Amino acid sequence: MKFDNDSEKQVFDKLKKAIPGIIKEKCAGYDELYGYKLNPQEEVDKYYDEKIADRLTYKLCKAYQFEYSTIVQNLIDILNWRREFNPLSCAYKEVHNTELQNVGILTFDANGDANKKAVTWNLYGQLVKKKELFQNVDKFVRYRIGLMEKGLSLLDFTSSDNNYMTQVHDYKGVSVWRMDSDIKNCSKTVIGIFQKYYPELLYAKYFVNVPTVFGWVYDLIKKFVDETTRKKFVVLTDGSKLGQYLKDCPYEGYGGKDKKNNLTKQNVTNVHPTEYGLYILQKQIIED
Ligand code: HEM
Repeated sequence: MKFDNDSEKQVFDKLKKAIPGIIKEKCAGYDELYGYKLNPQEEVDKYYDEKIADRLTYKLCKAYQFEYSTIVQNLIDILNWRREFNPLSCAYKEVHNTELQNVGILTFDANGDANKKAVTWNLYGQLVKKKELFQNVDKFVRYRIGLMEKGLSLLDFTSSDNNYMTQVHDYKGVSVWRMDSDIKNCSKTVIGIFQKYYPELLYAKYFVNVPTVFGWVYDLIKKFVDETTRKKFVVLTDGSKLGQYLKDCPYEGYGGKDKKNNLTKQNVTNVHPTEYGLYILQKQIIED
């Protein structure tokens, strides 16, 4: 991990040591981040990887430009949200509307390009049929955070080639007339969460099978994300070009190199929470 000048490595050194008190006085002792433990009760012999805890707080300094007092304030807002909301539970415990699970695909390519080995896919174009999934906003957002968290169970935060995620939206089928404020409302809601609570986890996001009559949509949505993640956005009118960016995505649809199996056959279904993730979840269900 690289510091531009000592003073940045000094806010890392300070933050790393402030974490116990921070977590304890203001987060209420919850220290599950992205399925890993970051709070050194000496079971911690067992479930505390230091280099993972350290890369994740690096990740949070980078996100907030090594401005100390901003880092801690958002580290609080993240950890509290992880308690009040339950992101781990959205992925591994809750039941989600069935037509929704079918449009969330999760794939991993052990030999893929850096930070394009873990990908999640939303087949949102399939859901212009069904604009009732969007009236109950909260249950959607719980579905999607569930896919977000399952994606990160596939990352290796210690690595340099697999500590970020890639995401594809397939909008094949959207009609430019059916763009009602229900959809606007789910988008903006999820977006706020990704922005406020999942920073420094996206590498690239591809939006494929999008006609050019949709420019006004793309312009309006983008005003809800920061320049940092906006620079990672790519819009593809022709979905078969996707293999030019994801080397091992399915040949069918996505022009990729895997001609054996399509996207459905590429899915991952064994999802299996992280070690600490499981602890947090089962210990939660004795104090009901
Ligand atoms: C009409 C059907 C659509 C639905 C249901 C939909 C749904 C969503 C949702 C739920 C999100 C936020 C998080 C995501 O799920 O990962 C999102 C984000 C976004 N959408 Fe769409 N969308 C639609 C159409 C479009 C179109 C036509 C465009 C034009 C390019 C577009 C561009 C974007 C962009 C740039 C974001 C921000 C993603 C990010 O910040 O991570 N969407 N959309």
